Amino acid sequence: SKEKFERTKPHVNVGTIGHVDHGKTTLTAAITTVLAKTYGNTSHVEYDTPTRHYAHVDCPGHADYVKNMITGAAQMDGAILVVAATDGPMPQTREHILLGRQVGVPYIIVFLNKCDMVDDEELLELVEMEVRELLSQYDFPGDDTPIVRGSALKALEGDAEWEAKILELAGFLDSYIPEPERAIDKPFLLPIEDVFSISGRGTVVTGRVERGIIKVGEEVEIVGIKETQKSTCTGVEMFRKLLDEGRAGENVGVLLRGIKREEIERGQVLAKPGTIKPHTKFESEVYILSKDEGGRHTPFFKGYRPQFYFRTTDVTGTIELPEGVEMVMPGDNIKMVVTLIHPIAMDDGLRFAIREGGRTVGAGVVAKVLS
Amino acid sequence: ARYLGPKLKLSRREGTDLFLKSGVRAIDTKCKIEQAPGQHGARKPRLSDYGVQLREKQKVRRIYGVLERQFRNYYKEAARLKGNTGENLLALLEGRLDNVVYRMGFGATRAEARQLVSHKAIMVNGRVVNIASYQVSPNDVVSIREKAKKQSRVKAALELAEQREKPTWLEVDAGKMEGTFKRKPERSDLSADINEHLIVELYSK
Amino acid sequence: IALNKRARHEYFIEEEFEAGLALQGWEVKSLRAGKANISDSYVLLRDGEAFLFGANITPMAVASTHVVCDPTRTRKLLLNQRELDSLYGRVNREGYTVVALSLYWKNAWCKVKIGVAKGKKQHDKRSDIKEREWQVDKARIMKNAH
RNA sequence: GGGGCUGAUUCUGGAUUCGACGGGAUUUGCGAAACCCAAGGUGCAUGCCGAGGGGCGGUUGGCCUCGUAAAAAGCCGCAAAAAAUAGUCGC
RNA sequence: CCGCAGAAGAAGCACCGGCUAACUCCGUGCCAGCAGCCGCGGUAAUACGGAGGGUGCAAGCGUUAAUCGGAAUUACUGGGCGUAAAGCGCACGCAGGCGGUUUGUUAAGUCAGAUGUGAAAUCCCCGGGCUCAACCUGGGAACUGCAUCUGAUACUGGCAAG
RNA sequence: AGCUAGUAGGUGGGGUAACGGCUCACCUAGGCGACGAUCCCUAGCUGGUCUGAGAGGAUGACCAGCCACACUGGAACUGAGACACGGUCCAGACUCCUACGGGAGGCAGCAGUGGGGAAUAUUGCACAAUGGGCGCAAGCCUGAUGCAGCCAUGCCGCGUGU
Ligand SMILES: C/C=C\C=C\[C@@H]1O[C@](O)([C@H](CC)C(=O)NC/C=C\C=C(/C)[C@@H](OC)[C@@H](C)[C@@H]2O[C@H](/C=C/C=C/C=C(\C)C(=O)c3c(O)cc[nH]c3=O)[C@H](O)[C@@H]2O)[C@H](O)[C@H](O)C1(C)C
Ligand SMILES: Nc1nc2c(ncn2[C@@H]2O[C@H](COP(=O)(O)OP(=O)(O)O)[C@@H](O)[C@H]2O)c(=O)[nH]1
Ligand SMILES: [Mg+2]
Ligand SMILES: [Mg+2]
Ligand SMILES: [Mg+2]
Ligand SMILES: [Mg+2]
Ligand SMILES: [Mg+2]
Ligand SMILES: [Mg+2]
Ligand SMILES: [Mg+2]
Ligand SMILES: [Mg+2]
Ligand SMILES: [Mg+2]
Repeated sequence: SKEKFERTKPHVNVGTIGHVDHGKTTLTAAITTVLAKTYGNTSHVEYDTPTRHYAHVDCPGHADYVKNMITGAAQMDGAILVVAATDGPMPQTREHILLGRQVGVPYIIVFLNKCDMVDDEELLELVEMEVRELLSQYDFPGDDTPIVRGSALKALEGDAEWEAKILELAGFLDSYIPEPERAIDKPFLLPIEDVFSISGRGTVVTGRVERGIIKVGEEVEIVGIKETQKSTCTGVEMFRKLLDEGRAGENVGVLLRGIKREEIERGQVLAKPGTIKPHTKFESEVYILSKDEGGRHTPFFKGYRPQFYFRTTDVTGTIELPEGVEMVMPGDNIKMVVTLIHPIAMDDGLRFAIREGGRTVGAGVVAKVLS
Repeated sequence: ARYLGPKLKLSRREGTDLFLKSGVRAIDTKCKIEQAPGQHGARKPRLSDYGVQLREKQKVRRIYGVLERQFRNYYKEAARLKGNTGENLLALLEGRLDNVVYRMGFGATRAEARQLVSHKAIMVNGRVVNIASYQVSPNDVVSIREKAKKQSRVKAALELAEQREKPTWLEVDAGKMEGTFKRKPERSDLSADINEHLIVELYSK
Repeated sequence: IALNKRARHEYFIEEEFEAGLALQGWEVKSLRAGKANISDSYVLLRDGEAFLFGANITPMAVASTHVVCDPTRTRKLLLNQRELDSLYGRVNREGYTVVALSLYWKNAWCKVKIGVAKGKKQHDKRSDIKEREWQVDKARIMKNAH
């Protein structure tokens, strides 16, 4: 809160969701150190590339942390698959790539650690070919993707070769990730993802601005679980730096006045007044396929109670279908009505995720609202 | 917050010569007006006490357009002053500017006079006012500004003014839309359709 | 024993049998412990062999903090075919009204110990009715006051 | 945001829950919907139309209708000279 | 303040059996339920839930929290003690309270006159300005109190005589 | 229901800007208390405010006067004026920093944050006016103050139309 941030080199979000205990934290720390040297839980570090300013999100690679990882990847603009070159693909890596494809991460860069732990020039190529084949078979891009090999912990050790290699890694990261599209057309909207309580400052809510801008001193409305209320913003900041306005697409922390830590939970949205209204039941078309798209095999019936993940959080919901469909067997391209317990401010065209038993069943697009 | 809504039902709730709408469209006892005959028409439960006093207060308030709190303030001022509390209260009610306009004729109805006073169709001593609660003093003059001259609003009101009788204290010329208010009325000139000491008893309760 | 003190002090029970009832998971798992509110269960004629009526669900803290579990939910009595039409006829022309009395357990089923009680007559209100008539007459006779 | 933990009864290694819910083996005491032919007579008959027609005003070649030659007629009704509720109960 | 299109951009709450201003229907059937009290609700609820319609206030309506009033229900103005609560079980007696009749003298209690004072602010009265009001402000009275100087001697009292 | 012996007084010294057991040495053994001494609980007081016709009862919201306080406690200095509200020293708790040699802190000021609660404010603008202190004076600053924001928290007025 002592640095006046300059809105140059537009913000781009990059997230590392690589394999567990394969060097994600070490890799991001090494990247930050080498960039700050040559240029002068979800860990949100930042670094200013000469091309663009990036915010690096090291997400937890644990399966049980998938719920917050969903927002971390939806938050994310470019994925970094961090994997060891001595073990190759893993079930955890496959789950992570499936989640990334289901959340819609366009650009992914593969990094191969433990390059020097292997005294050969064929095993590294074999594992690179294997991961490339995995990407090409799991609906991912192919030979037009920069694949990065090298050591993630020696990048911090005194060297020159690996420093140059990681600098080249950062270069094509910023090359392969062009200027992203921002949605500052509609009024301001920001889904909440974390809450902090600053002693002497107050409560601050973190998140990626979905749309619109936030000027210092603007009135906004909290809409979400069990509550729709009003508030005032004072002191827009980003990564402990002074800001003047907050564009859309970057993870920022907005300071709210008259906010209670227990009263405000994750799942709500800070919108412009009179824009969106929370609803508990709405009509949506489902896009489940027969068997090979996450959906189950046996022809289940009504009363299904899945979690409907949204931009922020999820909630257990019920589904009702119009007459003409005796069963709700997988293969549901039809429209139905979904009722949720916790009301969340929603708009037409919203894309949500249907999940159950730790696996995604199908997608859904909001068609109408029944309040 | 001036009262707004039905008026014939409001009048027939009590049943009196409170006052009527300025326009007339078959104003008579056609079939059911205030004492509805035929198969029903229970008009008065005949309440023992304090009920007639409440009805008198309500009819007084709805005639003059004043609210309960302001009416009670006027009653307190009248009790604080000398003379009789009821006549002092009636004097304040008539000194309210809207009733002055209505009795001068520029207001077709009392609600219309309040509307004009709010819309600045009235001026006092060569000064605009947009308060229907202003109290006029004796020996004063109240004029109508040039903008309100061209109102079919006022033309109809002045036409209807001369069908009634005229008061002891107002002298108005329509060649200039100006009226002199000389003295304050008394119970003798005021209509004897209500009792004042019952109202005095009620709020002294 | 859930003796239903109301049905004990008034219109002693005369006939009963043993049967369970149908219920969902919300209004269950507390009758196993014993907490319930079955005082003067108003069981009336239902087409489904006189579905259980009157008695509500226990106020134990099994609530989803919205309702207890079910402010009004269907409860079914159990009888193959012995008392639908006979119960209707008895209520119509005998004076015997079947009510639920206790909740005994086979250690698994919360049994509806419904008892066929006699309809007892109301207390003689022939004094309070006249008191009310005199009160309304007094309220009406206040006319001659001005 | 995550870890542990409670979601009955001796983690029930079985309840017809005697009665609730789609309906069912078994025999039938049943006829077309539990289960087919037309075994007594009965052709004016199995079996098909582009299609054309009332008492005041319209019509869904028809919910009326023909053995289909082009005719014997149903459904809406008060607007005119009609039976308009002879205009508003001059009904 | 002057112009601008159009009523065009702006009403809710409580109650409706007596206290208290307001009546009908439907359904449940000592059940669900309202309530300050009286008290309702056991098939026909103007009282419960809903609906219709009326009444009371109105950008404010109801519940709750605290003081006084009605409570003469701590009563000095302004209660009572035989049977509702209340005459000690009885007697003696100190401090204490009150005290028969007349005279003189003291001015203590008491009464009168005068002075200073009772901060300002606030209540009140006569006026004034904010579109009147709310609000502010000028003057006046009041703040019943307090102390001091001089008189009154009927009463209570100090002192002296009966 | 008894308290007190620096306690009651006197004789002299010291001390205080001045009286005085304020203190010292001696002597006298009193002083206070049933009109409540001593001790326990509670409490800022007053002008006033509310409720009352009145005497009365409740209370000290806004504002003004006075008192006391500045994390708890003790002590002193400067200064005319303090045992000092954004001076000093020290004992205790807490918090923070440290290079671990050692240092800083007291929002019951303006705001603001954590906790409590049935529940109550913006980390604004300005010396523009008055006042405050400093200075030949222009001029400095003032979270006093004035204005601005939110809240129907209370009073008043107007409007939703004729
Ligand atoms: C995943 C949960 C959270 C997502 C959040 C939301 O997802 C979304 O609502 C999203 C809507 C598109 C959503 O609902 N996703 C969540 C839910 C739905 C899932 C989406 C997308 C899919 O389509 C049906 C998606 C995989 C789809 O398959 C295509 C190809 C298939 C790939 C193979 C893998 C799959 C399945 C598979 O079963 C499979 C296999 O076949 C062989 C071997 N092994 C496998 O395991 C293509 O790759 C498309 O991408 C939006 O992206 C929102 O922006 C969001 C981020 C808020
Ligand atoms: N030998 C070797 N070890 C590596 C390399 N990259 C990462 N590691 C190891 O990965 C560990 C860091 O794991 P970490 O990032 O904290 O786990 P994660 O966050 O779940 O991915 C370190 O202890 C390294 O030893 C590499 O290139 N070579
Ligand atoms: Mg009194
Ligand atoms: Mg009293
Ligand atoms: Mg008495
Ligand atoms: Mg007695
Ligand atoms: Mg005796
Ligand atoms: Mg005794
Ligand atoms: Mg001395
Ligand atoms: Mg205290
Ligand atoms: Mg301070």
